[PDB]
Amino acid sequence: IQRTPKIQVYSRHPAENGKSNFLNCYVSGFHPSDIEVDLLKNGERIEKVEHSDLSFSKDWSFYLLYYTEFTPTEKDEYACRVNHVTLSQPKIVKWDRDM
Amino acid sequence: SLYNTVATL
Amino acid sequence: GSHSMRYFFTSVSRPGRGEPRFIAVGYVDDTQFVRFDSDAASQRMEPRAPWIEQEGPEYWDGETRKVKAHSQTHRVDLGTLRGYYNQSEAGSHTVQRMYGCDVGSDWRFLRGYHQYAYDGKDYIALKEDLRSWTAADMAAQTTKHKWEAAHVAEQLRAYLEGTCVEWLRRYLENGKETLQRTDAPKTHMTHHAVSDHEATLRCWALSFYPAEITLTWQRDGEDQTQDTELVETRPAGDGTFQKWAAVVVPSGQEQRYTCHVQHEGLPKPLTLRWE
Repeated sequence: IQRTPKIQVYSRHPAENGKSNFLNCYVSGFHPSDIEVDLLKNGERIEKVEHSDLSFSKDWSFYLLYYTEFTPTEKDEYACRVNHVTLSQPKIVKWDRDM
Repeated sequence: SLYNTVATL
Repeated sequence: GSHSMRYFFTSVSRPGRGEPRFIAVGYVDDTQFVRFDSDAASQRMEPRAPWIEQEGPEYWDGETRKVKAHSQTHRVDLGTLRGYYNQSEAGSHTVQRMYGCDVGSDWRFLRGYHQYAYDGKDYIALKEDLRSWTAADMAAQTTKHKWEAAHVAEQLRAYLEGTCVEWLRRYLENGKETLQRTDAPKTHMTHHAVSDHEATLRCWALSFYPAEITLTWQRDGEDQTQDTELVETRPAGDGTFQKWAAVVVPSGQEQRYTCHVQHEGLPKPLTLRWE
């Protein structure tokens, strides 16, 4: 069976311009495990991105946390780009400080 | 600590 | 305060070339403490929590040897399952396995588990009594007949009720500074006007551990689910978790709404109300 990923983009700590933080993209509920996840900065892919080790929930669907150290500003825009077999085209979720 | 013997399907 | 130890294993076949991708992770409650990735350079079980580094060479050599044996079993399984389901050798498939034990509040064995999935669906699982098997279909039925004749349940029961519990207790003591500590959620509420007559109240629960938690909204003392939204609990990345629940309310009526937070780290549930 196949299952589409749920996506959440958020920072580890309250967003504060000029204050060092971590940008997270949490993908869960998907199957199979092969997935492509990129964090973007003003539309461009961030290279220094790491992710947690593959794990899964009670229902067998997978979850992964991709994260990168970043410093939010008023102008810079951040987002998570996700591509999976279940998706016709790469999905993009913009980071919202209040969520 | 992991289990010792793993039986195959 | 009950606790658990669990191991998760995922194997993905790669028909194009080579062996399956194998990834294993070990957890105590919601804390990962080990991992093995067939794609990594060490080819060894590796630590992922400070308190497991205390273990000596014999520990890591034994765990590494055993986890490699697990990958080979999964490699074999992927082939066996391909046949059972009469599938092409060209497509990629997935076998997952999860097993472990819980200790109750009395620190004694409470329950054990050992389940298996193929392509994301239950395949075969050890029942709660740890003596019988649940087979999802006829492929799993053949496996069940084979495991009954080889008395696989008896061997697992011994591990789950003994070894598993013994090591879980050992890990709990060694990492007690974090494993036996609850981190109460840090909570606050934000207010966002969505229109001249409506506003959104978002109730935040941050940096808590374990992950289990409940956030509920009430209006004039009674639960409200309509016009609300609660996101799935997510990892902060530093070992703790986050969650929030929001409700849209008529501007000026914010005071009628209260957010209720229940978490093991709280002597009593917290109640938040907007300024």
